[PDB]
Amino acid sequence: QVVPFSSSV
Amino acid sequence: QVVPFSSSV
Amino acid sequence: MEYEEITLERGNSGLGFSIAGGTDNPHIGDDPSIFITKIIPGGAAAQDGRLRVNDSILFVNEVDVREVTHSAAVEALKEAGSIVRLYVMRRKPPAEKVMEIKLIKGPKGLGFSIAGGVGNQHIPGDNSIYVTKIIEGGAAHKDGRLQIGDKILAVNSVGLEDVMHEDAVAALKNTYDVVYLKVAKPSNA
Repeated sequence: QVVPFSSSV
Repeated sequence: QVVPFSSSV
Repeated sequence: MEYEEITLERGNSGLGFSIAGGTDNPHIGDDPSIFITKIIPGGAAAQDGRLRVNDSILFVNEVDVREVTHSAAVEALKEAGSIVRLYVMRRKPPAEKVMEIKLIKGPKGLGFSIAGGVGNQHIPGDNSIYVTKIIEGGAAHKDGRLQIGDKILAVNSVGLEDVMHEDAVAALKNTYDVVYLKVAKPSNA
């Protein structure tokens, strides 16, 4: 949203 | 004859 | 809805896929379950390609990940190891498509029974105009080929769903001897 982003793992 | 049941056109 | 388990061994330093969501802050806004958005053509993920991004990992590394916050999902992948035997759920492909049909006017009308719009949406929750009956040897029957079950969202550029069953009915009959109607297939099948 604003602070949390997607997790590329 | 029945417009509220179905528009038979 | 499809479902199955799979093993995604760390091709090297990871699988290679982007996730988002969380039981707290859904990535869509109506799904506690987390899903993937895209895969990078490099890691073992794209190599394994044993699933889609928009799927829903029913389970991962024998961990409850069907409706847990992102932090928990990140923790699951954090402690996934390398060969992750996760169980995912990928729903079948949708079915939303917009057709373009030709319907010519006839002396007895267009030769078909349809009902949509406000006041008489026909369907219990769909302003769209759906068909219900067709005559034999009619104009639309032969030309339109719109068998009982089709739904038009607009005739060429008409708003068959922005007035009422009366305005949509008068607007459909007001068409020309040869008009193209815009039909649509039931989305998500």
